[PDB]
Amino acid sequence: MKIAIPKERRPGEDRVAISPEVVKKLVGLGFEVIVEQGAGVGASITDDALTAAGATIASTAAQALSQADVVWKVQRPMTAEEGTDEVALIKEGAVLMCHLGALTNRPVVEALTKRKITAYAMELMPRISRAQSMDILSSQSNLAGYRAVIDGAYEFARAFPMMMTAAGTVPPARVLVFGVGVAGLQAIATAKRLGAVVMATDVRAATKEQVESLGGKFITVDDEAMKTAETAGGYAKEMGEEFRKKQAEAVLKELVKTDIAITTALIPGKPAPVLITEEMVTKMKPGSVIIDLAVEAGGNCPLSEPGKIVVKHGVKIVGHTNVPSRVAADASPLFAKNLLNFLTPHVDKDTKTLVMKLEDETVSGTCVTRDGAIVHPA
Amino acid sequence: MKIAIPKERRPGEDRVAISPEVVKKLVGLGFEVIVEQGAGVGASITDDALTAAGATIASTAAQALSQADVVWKVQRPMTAEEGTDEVALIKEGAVLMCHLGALTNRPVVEALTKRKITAYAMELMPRISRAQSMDILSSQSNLAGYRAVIDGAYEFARAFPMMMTAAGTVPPARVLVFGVGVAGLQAIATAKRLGAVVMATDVRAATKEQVESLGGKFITVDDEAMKTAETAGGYAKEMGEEFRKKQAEAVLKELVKTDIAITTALIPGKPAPVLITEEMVTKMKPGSVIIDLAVEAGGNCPLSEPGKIVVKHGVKIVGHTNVPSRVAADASPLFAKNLLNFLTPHVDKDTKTLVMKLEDETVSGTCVTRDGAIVHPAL
Amino acid sequence: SVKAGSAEDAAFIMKNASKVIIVPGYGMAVAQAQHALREMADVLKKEGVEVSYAIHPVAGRMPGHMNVLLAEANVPYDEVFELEEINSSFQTADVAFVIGANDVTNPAAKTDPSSPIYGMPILDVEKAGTVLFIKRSMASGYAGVENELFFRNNTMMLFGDAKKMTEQIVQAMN
Ligand SMILES: NC(=O)C1=CN([C@@H]2O[C@H](COP(=O)(O)OP(=O)(O)OC[C@H]3O[C@@H](n4cnc5c(N)ncnc54)[C@H](OP(=O)(O)O)[C@@H]3O)[C@@H](O)[C@H]2O)C=CC1
Ligand SMILES: NC(=O)c1ccc[n+]([C@@H]2O[C@H](COP(=O)([O-])OP(=O)(O)OC[C@H]3O[C@@H](n4cnc5c(N)ncnc54)[C@H](O)[C@@H]3O)[C@@H](O)[C@H]2O)c1
Ligand SMILES: NC(=O)c1ccc[n+]([C@@H]2O[C@H](COP(=O)([O-])OP(=O)(O)OC[C@H]3O[C@@H](n4cnc5c(N)ncnc54)[C@H](O)[C@@H]3O)[C@@H](O)[C@H]2O)c1
Repeated sequence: MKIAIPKERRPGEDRVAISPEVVKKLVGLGFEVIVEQGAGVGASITDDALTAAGATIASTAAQALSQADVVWKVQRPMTAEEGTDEVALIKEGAVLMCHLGALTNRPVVEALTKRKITAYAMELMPRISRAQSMDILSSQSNLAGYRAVIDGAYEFARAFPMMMTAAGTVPPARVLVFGVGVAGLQAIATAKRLGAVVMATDVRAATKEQVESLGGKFITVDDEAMKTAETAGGYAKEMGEEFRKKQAEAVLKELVKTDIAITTALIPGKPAPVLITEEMVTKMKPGSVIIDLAVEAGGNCPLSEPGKIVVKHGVKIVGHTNVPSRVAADASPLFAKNLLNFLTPHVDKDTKTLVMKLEDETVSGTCVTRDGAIVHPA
Repeated sequence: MKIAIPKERRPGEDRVAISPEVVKKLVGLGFEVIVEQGAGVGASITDDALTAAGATIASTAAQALSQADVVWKVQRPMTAEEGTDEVALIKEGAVLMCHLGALTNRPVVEALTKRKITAYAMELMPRISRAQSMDILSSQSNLAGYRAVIDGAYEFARAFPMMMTAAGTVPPARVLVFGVGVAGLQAIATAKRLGAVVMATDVRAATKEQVESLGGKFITVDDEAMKTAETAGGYAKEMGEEFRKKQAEAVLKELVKTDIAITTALIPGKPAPVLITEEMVTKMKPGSVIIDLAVEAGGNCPLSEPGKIVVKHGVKIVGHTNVPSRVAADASPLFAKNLLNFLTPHVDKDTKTLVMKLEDETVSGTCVTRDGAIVHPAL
Repeated sequence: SVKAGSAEDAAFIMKNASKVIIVPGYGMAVAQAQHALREMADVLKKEGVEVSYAIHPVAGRMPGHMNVLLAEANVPYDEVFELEEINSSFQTADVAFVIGANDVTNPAAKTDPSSPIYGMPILDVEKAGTVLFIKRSMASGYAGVENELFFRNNTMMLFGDAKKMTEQIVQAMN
């Protein structure tokens, strides 16, 4: 059996769906691991080290994928229209696991369907406790939360920590993080590390204890209606205009004192909720930064533009795309192990085969297509 | 008695020699604080905020300095030889106070002398506890050391802290700080609070303790040689090439595992000592960075280039210029507080003039020219 | 001519105190005694005693040396105070717990024109009822000058390491 990993061809994607450690275990399951030449240069993962882990190396993408029974990518394959038909390079009938973005990319799904390819979209991993070690949303949003604070600090003309000095007290920065998810919690931790004062807010009332354990102060808005705001999986729902104005008002007291504002809020299905409007940035101090991690999903701030730092009203509004890739050398070995944990339970004890348990809800909620038949209820 | 503060004309210089707090204290001491418009826009100190504190916002650089008994700026004035005669705009017989870099820049001192201006080179501030409040080297170096860590974290493709997750563990970054002065000590602090393992090294004996006091480990080289490595005001000496060899070999064990190397080493008057050679960056693993705070005076690593992020042998050698300006909004109110603490004791109380005491150790050692004659011994 | 003392000695004094102000310095950083210090802090706060920190501009060996280490030990910003904003409180303070600080407290800055430390504004630890002084020996600070405070009735020298002495003081308390 043969598993294969190409270099990511999409612009600015320095991640790779493999690591030396993860290759070791793949060989122990009975796979031949082939990796494209220079596939992990952006993640500081060398060709030598992959081969040292027990992996062949292909010169080209097509050469790595030619007789590959299973294929691991990070980002979704490019279609013929997009520039380079990577879907064609995959061997007909092989299984394909990656961040497919399937619910918004129907063209790439049915192209794989034309070649009997069984594609597993990892971003659809259900929110059950046992599949956290397989979750790519989670492992990558963690690093995205850290990176946001590093980006704020880079774009900020002041220093984070309080320092009493002979020239005078330099005050601590005031971070305020909207949305205390995986990314929000890491942002609080990282900003607190650098000596900031960190406020934060969320619709989910369970999140209150989490912020205060990291050393932050919580912003209460609707103590009653926040208990009726959490779903089965743990993600947020829509709150409407009533709550949006009680929040925008309650948070304004701190936002005019805020230096760095990190916004992470997401609502599955719907666009990202507006937490900071243009009217709100006018009240903010000049020299302030806003990091909008939800920018690729509309944004929590409408002023932010994907891939651009936007200066309006004396406030830099950062909207970097693919934030996790800005930490590729950490994001990659974590992405590789997400896939190793998804695949491991369905590999036979001694048989050299991949029997993907269709009963397993890890497999049911993930499988987009199989053998030329789109099984996902989309 | 007029004191004017212009905009910094030099490229890549967002700082200003004033803040609202200092304007309040100045006018209260009996000054009329003028300041060119847009002076502190790069430091987030708006024109309105300055007039609120009690300042006149002049239109141009000429108008502000024309009738000013004192001038404060951050970097030295430009001369006619550099295309812009900033020194011409300063009133005859006035008092300039800035970072002149007078020892390396003789031309600007002669131009200030032809106008009979009394210039105070604020970088020649003697190293004493009495005058640490007046010291621009420290306040700006400190922020530059913080910056180096912020910049290293930016260009680096892993996260500083160790992280234990459901998907697995990622190790912390490993920082190596060469040169443990004011800058390097705040770099050891900023890296260590971000969760990195922080090694460091120096040539002065009393440094080993200082590195450990922040929570980093020290790399010794010749504990019988670091004994006589300090000088008058705590500065370091030159060490020849028999120490340059002995440092690189012991360092090499740790440099091979280093992700981010911050180099702050710098000798006063002379250029920077080479602590990381090209041969050493070959042995550094791909994905590494070197932040070189000494780039503007030789560089601790020859590969680094002013204002550029060069990439050789897999290593992002970063080498920004004017690093305290990369923190301009905190760096400026400090710089202004330094200028203020130096000037405050010399304001004649009941008359609203100023007289600089000659026997004052802080004035004697910082004065470069006075009443149209070069004063400093070393010029 | 110096009144020495043990950890149990200093335990009795701060337990029976209405207000303590901790004055950390370079010695506190060397010993890495900041986690132990904030422990001594919130055993005193638990029994009701008013605790604050007085940070001199040039404590330690760098700008903000004290701040980053206190920040590591989770001492909240509201308890930490700068020189100009806290020097009056020493009058209304039973104890100035000076842990690893010397030059910062030295009154020779205003009683010795010849001294090099002269001119620099200092923390008035002498204005407090009594003063604890944790340092390994009788050695001078950075500036290399004898402290007038070292020997006089309102002062007590706890000789030793700042981490071990402060850990021994927490044990003497409950
Ligand atoms: N902050 C800055 O930017 C800089 C400051 N400075 C100078 O530092 C001085 C600041 O003084 P300050 O911070 O109050 O302290 P000092 O430097 O005056 O000395 C602190 C005292 O604590 C001691 N000590 C050392 N190790 C330990 C230990 N493990 N346990 C207990 N005590 C220890 C020493 O005494 P013993 O050895 O007897 O225990 C020493 O006398 C000023 O003169 C300032 O100008 C200098 C350069 C930079
Ligand atoms: N396998 C698993 O069990 C698993 C995987 C990921 C997350 N989770 C859990 O799910 C929860 C959410 O984490 P996430 O990273 O998936 O969240 P997410 O990426 O879906 O959204 C980020 C955060 O934005 C918040 N938010 C949305 N709309 C908002 C508004 N109008 N105002 C304020 N905040 C708003 C949400 O509450 C959420 O915490 C966490 O508790 C996490 O532990 C579990
Ligand atoms: N009296 C005071 O209150 C006071 C306040 C601040 C600073 N200072 C003193 O000023 C002095 C200088 O500080 P700075 O930040 O300007 O230092 P600096 O800018 O001169 O250089 C930074 C560091 O580079 C190191 N270095 C030089 N050549 C080297 C080599 N070949 N290899 C390795 N390291 C090398 C030096 O030891 C120094 O610590 C310090 O000793 C400090 O104690 C005194």
